[PDB]
Amino acid sequence: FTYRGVDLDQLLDMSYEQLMQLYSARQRRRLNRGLRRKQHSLLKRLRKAKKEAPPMEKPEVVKTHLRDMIILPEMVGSMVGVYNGKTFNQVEIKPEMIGHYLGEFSITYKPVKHGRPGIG
Amino acid sequence: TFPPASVLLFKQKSNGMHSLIATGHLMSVDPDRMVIKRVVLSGHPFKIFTKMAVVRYMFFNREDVLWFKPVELRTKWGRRGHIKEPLGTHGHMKCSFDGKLKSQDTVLMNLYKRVFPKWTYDPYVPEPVPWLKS
Amino acid sequence: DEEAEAKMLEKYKQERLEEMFPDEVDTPRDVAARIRFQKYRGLKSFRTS
Amino acid sequence: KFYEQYSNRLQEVLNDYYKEKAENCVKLNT
Amino acid sequence: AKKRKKKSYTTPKKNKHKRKKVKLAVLKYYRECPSDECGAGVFMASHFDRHYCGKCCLTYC
RNA sequence: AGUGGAGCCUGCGGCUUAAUUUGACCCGGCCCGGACACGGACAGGAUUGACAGAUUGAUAGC
Ligand SMILES: [Zn+2]
Repeated sequence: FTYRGVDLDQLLDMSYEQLMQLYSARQRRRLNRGLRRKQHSLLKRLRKAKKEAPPMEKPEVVKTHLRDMIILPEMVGSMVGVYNGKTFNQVEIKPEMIGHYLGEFSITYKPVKHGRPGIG
Repeated sequence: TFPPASVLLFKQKSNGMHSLIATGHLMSVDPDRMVIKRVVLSGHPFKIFTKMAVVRYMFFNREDVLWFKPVELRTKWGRRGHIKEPLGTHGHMKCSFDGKLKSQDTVLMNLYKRVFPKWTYDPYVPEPVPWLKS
Repeated sequence: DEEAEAKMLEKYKQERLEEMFPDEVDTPRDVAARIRFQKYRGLKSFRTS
Repeated sequence: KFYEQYSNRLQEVLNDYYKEKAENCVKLNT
Repeated sequence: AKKRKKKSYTTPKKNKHKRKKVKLAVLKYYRECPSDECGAGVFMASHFDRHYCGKCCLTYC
């Protein structure tokens, strides 16, 4: 696995001011604006859940309402459930979801399967 | 029994007193006479627009409304309408009516099933005590 | 002894309730109405349906 | 009684307010 | 007019939280607050590390 | 000059939906909701207010 030609271990060692040379434009604008209190709260919650877990076992899920959250490369391996307005969806953070928001992993609408039309 | 025949209905009161509760006569014998028990379910129309309302407290699931969709709803003040859609996950429903409903009003529908008598016939009947007022 | 009188006053209350409101049943919140009223149906007209 | 009727601490609260107002987004912690 | 049935539907609201009652807490007083107004009368409550005020909320170490 | 044909956009029906608000809606969660009478508790505190830390989706001294 590699992301812009960078291996994940270097990404784990990749400094915060120099990840602003590596993401897309929207992600870099967000991290230059900085994360608010709730996103760091989720970060600390995920770090606690990953740290306080058996090594052979997947970590315990963390439920959240945060969909504005951008996936940092620290989170790979954490097991996160995210609300879509009605139901939590349980998702594993993969290596290939560094450049993605959480909210696009829980779809907030159901696909349209058209029924027979009424009187129009 | 072939009519004409008198009919008396008594109740076992207490300590052997048969209290006469009812009287009449025997009409024609048939098990073809349908007896229909009615249940009337009532709900409160709490969002009233013109000729359409949103009603609650009458069902409590989403598919409860879908099961009893084909039944016509009526109204305590004489209106007549029907269910369109359930909106909430709970039993909230959209109902279209003939005229505009009052906020004071009540929606209700009737459900029907044929009820049959219980086989509980026994020819033995206790001898009464002599009767007296209570 | 008093349980018979309790059912007596209950029957009094049920009789007074089924003349103010002739056949009204509060739908149960715990049992689904399609199951508790499973054998029931709606007639368009009690005369002609 | 009815008809006859008619600093350092503020600076500490100020700096606590400024700390919390900077703490809604810190942008630095890793 | 036409009257409504008034459904019952009992829902138990009895289990509501009440804060714990400390009985005769005047035993443990006998730090004094050197404040502008609440001096010489008010006792100055103890944590595990630091004592906090119950009237003016001053900050110490 | 066009529109009606075409791609896109918007409106109204219709269709899906938990909701697709309407000529504000949906999914969860904390809080409390009268007087008066009766029965308890209260000065051997009724109850308010409260800095820090832990909570659940929320910096909930509710
Ligand atoms: Zn204080």
